Amino acid sequence: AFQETNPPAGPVRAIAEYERSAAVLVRYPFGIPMELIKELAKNDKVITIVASESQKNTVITQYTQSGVNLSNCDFIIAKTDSYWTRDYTGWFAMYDTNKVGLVDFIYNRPRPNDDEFPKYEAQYLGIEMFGMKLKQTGGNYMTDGYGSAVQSHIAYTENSSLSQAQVNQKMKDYLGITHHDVVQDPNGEYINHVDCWGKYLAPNKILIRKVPDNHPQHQALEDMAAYFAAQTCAWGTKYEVYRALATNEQPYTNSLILNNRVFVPVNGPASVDNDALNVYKTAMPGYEIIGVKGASGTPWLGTDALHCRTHEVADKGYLYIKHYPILGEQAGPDYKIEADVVSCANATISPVQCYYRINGSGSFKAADMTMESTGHYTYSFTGLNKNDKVEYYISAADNSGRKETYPFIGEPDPFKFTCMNE
Ligand SMILES: NC(=O)CC[C@H](N)C(=O)O
Ligand SMILES: [Cl-]
Ligand code: NA
Repeated sequence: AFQETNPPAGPVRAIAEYERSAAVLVRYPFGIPMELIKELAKNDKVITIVASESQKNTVITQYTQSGVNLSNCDFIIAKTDSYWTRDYTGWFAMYDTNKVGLVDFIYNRPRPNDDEFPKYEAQYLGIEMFGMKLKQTGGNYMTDGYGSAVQSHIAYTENSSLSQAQVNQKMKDYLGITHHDVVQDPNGEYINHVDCWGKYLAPNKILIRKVPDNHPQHQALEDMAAYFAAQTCAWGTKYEVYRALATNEQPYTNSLILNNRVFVPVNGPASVDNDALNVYKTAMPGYEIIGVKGASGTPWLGTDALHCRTHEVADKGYLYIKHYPILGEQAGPDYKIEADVVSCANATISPVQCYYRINGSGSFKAADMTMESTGHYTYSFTGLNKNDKVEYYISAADNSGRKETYPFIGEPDPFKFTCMNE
């Protein structure tokens, strides 16, 4: 039976895919090209699931043949049914102020070895695991990191003995989801996973598939894009909605955000791939976008591509910056920013800075933020005149060697506001 547990001690907050990742999880026998594993292992830790010591040795030889950086490769020995690590591996959440935990669930497939796998993931990472008794799949889940999550309708229809209030309450208790947005899938295919048509790229940005006017799903996808563009996001502005045109069922929304890199599956034509990559680059300033060709033996599909066959792994020692930015026209008369910073590594934080620029003058300048109370840092912009333009971002570091900015990418994409008070 599924191992349901109590939920984590609160407050709880699900970690978004665009927050720091300490690794990426993949599985052998493989469903991804070796070129992707090589690109991943250049800068990130790759954890490969294998069934035995013998399969570990087989994978090390294949990685060596392909020129993969073995110093960034680790293994978990566990039986698995499939390579869809997106769908059956555990979900990450912060809880109890400064801890990172794993959330297990009932995988919505008759794949009992995949379903059992999250306990091995939590044991490898040395983190606690909580069992949320819902039939779920990670491909059908995404969070903004501020309490919202989007899922297709199967989150309710595959949990039909529970009311929507009961399903919503489990997402609140185990993942800190205060808005569980369960929508009718707009894609007209069997899988009903959000990652085949939608992807948060930041707390204020969402990518939505677009198809030609006469495609049968055209209006459902336009309605979905208009729904996000019409509502407020976690940063108080309306969502920025970006569109990836699939002229022929290319899975352009099925990308992986891993730290400052974005891996986008491409399967042509080349000009249409370039257009899709340039949407990601436009939406995500400062990120490095990589178009990834599929493996010939396990190609990318419209309903199953790169995001489906990977899962980011959160940092157990995450240096977490919580910030609601000051954006756009600001009435004033005060312009005060606040950021909460917590070290899940239990390391002393020093320094916490605001990097800023006024009216585009010179370079960004750092100012130390004031620690008002443990983990709560503030900064007031002084001497600002009407119509002054401010660019800023947050930086923090701790004694474990971690360094983080808010927004994630830092200086390439600062927050901006205009002073309106005289
Ligand atoms: N995430 C996926 O692409 C899963 C595909 C797989 N064939 C399934 O339906 O389970
Ligand atoms: Cl049921
Ligand atoms: Na499970």
